[PDB]
Amino acid sequence: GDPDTEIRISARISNRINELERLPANLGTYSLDDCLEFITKDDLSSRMDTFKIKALVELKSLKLLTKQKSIRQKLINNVASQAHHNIPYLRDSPFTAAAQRSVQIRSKVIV
Amino acid sequence: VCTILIHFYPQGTRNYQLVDKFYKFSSELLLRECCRI
Repeated sequence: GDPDTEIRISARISNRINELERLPANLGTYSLDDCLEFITKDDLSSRMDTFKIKALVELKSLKLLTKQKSIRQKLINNVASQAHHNIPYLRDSPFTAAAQRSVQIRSKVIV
Repeated sequence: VCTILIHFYPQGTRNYQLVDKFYKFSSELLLRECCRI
């Protein structure tokens, strides 16, 4: 809660999104392990893209945030929404068993 | 040795292109570092 310190979180994520979205698309690595492959004038080394994938996993994981929030809501509001049929130490207490037993009472037939 | 191995094989074999790539790599390796020296 406390939407004073909720905006101060949601203004640091826009920082990171508008800092990652100003990187050049022609970004590439040069590791110290391409010397063992003997790359010619035109040979297409196989470790050129170990930073541009990492600079898109962050940029697309920081846009799929309010999708995993909506999946976590559907998870928690269907695991905690039962809470008395799966957890063993709650469906064995006196009061929970008495309440579940007492909701199932069929109404009395007059005559 | 690279001209010999080019003329020895046909133009489509893999040992033609390996000698071509090896010539390119070694000529690039020997053009630089005698510019430093």
